[PDB]
Amino acid sequence: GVTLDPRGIYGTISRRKEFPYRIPLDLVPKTEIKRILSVKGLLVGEILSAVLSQEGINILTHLPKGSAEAELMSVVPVFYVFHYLETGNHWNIFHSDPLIEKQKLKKKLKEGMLSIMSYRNADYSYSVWKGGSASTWLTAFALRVLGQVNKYVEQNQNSICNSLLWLVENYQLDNGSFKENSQYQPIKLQGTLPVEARENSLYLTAFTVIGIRKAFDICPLVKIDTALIKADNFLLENTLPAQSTFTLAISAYALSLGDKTHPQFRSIVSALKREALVKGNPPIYRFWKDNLQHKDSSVPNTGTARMVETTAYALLTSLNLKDINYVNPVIKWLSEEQRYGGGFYSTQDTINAIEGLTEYSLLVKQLRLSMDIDVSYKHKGALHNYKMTDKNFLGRPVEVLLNDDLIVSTGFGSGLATVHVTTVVHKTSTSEEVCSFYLKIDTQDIYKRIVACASYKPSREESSSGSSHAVMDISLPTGISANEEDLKALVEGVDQLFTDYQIKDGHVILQLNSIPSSDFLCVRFRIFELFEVGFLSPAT
Amino acid sequence: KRNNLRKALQEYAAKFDPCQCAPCPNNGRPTLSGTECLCVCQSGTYGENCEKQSPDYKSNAVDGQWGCWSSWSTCDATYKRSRTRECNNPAPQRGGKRCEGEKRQEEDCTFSIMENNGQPCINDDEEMKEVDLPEIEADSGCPQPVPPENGFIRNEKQLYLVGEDVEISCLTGFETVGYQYFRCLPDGTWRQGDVECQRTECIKPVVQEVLTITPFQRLYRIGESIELTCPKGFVVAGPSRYTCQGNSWTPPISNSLTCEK
Repeated sequence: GVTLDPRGIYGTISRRKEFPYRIPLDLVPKTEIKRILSVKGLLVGEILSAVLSQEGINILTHLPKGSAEAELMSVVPVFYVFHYLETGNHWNIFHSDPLIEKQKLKKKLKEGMLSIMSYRNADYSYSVWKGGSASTWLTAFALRVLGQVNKYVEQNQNSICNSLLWLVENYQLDNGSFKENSQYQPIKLQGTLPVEARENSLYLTAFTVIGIRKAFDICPLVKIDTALIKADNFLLENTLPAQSTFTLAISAYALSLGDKTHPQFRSIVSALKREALVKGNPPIYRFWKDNLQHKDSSVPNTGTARMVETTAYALLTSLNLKDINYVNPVIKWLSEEQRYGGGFYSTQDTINAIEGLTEYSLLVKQLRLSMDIDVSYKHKGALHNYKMTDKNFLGRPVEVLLNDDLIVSTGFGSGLATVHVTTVVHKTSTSEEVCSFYLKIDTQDIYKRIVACASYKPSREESSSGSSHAVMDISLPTGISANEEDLKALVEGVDQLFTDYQIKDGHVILQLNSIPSSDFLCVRFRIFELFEVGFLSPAT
Repeated sequence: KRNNLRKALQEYAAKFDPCQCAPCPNNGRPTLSGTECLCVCQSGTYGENCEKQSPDYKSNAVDGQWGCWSSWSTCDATYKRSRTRECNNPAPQRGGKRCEGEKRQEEDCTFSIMENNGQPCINDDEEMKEVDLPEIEADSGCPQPVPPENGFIRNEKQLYLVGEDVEISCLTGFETVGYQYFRCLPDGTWRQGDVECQRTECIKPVVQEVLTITPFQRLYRIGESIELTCPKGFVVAGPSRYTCQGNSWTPPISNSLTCEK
């Protein structure tokens, strides 16, 4: 069986699957072969209505641009508020014509691209001023953003690749793997906190991997693949950031875009679980903190930034593992004043909050059940067709009849319904590897007496050492009873073979230490009948 | 309620900060009930709002006090708003003295981002509950089974219902033989069986601070190979090339090719 997936979930996509037809050797000769297929509509569960407001226009329409590129703080979150509205159908909520707002966005966003590009150095780095000393951190923020917007408006690949190759050539260390030029200062509402006391290499290696991963889809050349594999691996091998969840979370989030099924990544998120903050008996709200230094600030601070960035990265880690059940109590935490401001107009935080709702609302539409599913044979024709919706979620079994390979498929659509196929078969004792101890029995009048005869069979490479310990069952028709006091000879006799016996469910059970393969071991017992039934089933 | 109560104090001050009072006579501090100002008087000054003096107090004339803030000057080109006040209740004229406390404020230009939709209930002790005990669980169902060797649960819940299902599969080196879901039976069991992880890939082993190895790939397929390598001019320990074996290679990891570079 499989999930179907018309849209991409679980690091892959699953719009088609094919199940073979097999012919085992063990089979009972004149058998019929039977199969059943059924499909379960895996609904989203609840959806939490987490959104940017109409005030999302104020997040586009940035706070005053200026020197030290407060113009940069004015460009960058446009490249996210676009992406939210685009994945949200949200312009309708503005109550203009949505097309006029979409055209306005595409234009203002292109003006944004020229505006950010104006801070590019001739080395394809960037700086705090056009004449400033270069920064890899800001080169990596630009690469994170360019990685976003080429999903929407294209810019030439060389303009990306040279900015990548500045960073990837000149600052890719070993035993620790991305490095920085010591810019004049961290910008007081951009950048973020480093690893504070020391040891900023984790925040660099993560934030730089995060930029490079976003861009890498639009500069796929061999060098950059060669770089990210080690920029991840040195991040992974360093990543035990217990001194800060903010460092554990940016390192987790970076690695969430990586191999989502690498054990160290899984282990990092398993620590991120152990770091979580919750409320309620089941998780009603969920978030994260690291530095327990606290005040209940009505105006936010870098202490809030520790939370909102560590959480937005945990949220984005979880939302790259595609599970709304895990993500929900976080999305409940956002949007209402836990520690205020939606990123507080720190660009770094506010970006990571908008990115949160974006990947959440994308996953919401990816998960909903609106899917049509088809099943056919491979050489033979169609078997059935199914339509799966907010009502018709249960896809009843249909017989599978025609002895051929079975193909299930879907188009585009949405959701994650799962299709299960069961096969039923009946198999022989003698013509299969299930039997090591080959059986015979005879009933004779000399009330009556019964003699079983049987022998062991070693593997081709093995001597006649005999069978292991075994549990043996002599079934009898109901109301027939064995001579137990004669049976005691199998227990009392000096030539012992059986340890013990019992009667259970009307069957006679006895337990045997070993069995010869040199010859058939034969055993005899006697029976009396209080005949109980008109029809008797065959005894085993 | 605490957050909201700080926030109300800010608004309350913006409305009722006695800076808005007309200049106090004889250097009293202005104070405002909400609806009237009265001046708090200095030793040697009296009347309802300090209008008159003892004969000694007339000698002071120091006169150093604020009028209100201007409204915020919008963002300073590093995204911080600000505001200032101007020492402009009755000025330090005949004598001379500074009004007390920093003349200016800077405050990050913070605004709202999301649809308001009320407020959540929050209490100080709670949030550090990384772990808490299993619930009374009256909707009996099943808790999460521990997935098999090298395994990973795809859909994660506290409590799966009767007839509800979970998907598994092996981690990045590996693939499931057999059916990769399980389902919670009415008795609370999962009937886990008829599934087995197989290796198809291997991963760059742990090595010393000198790279005694060349990292060709992210994942290595079984029957491919990895090479131990000196950076320059010596040989130390381990096989030069190795191929993977359903198990890992049996690679050198206590020490690697730590040559005299």
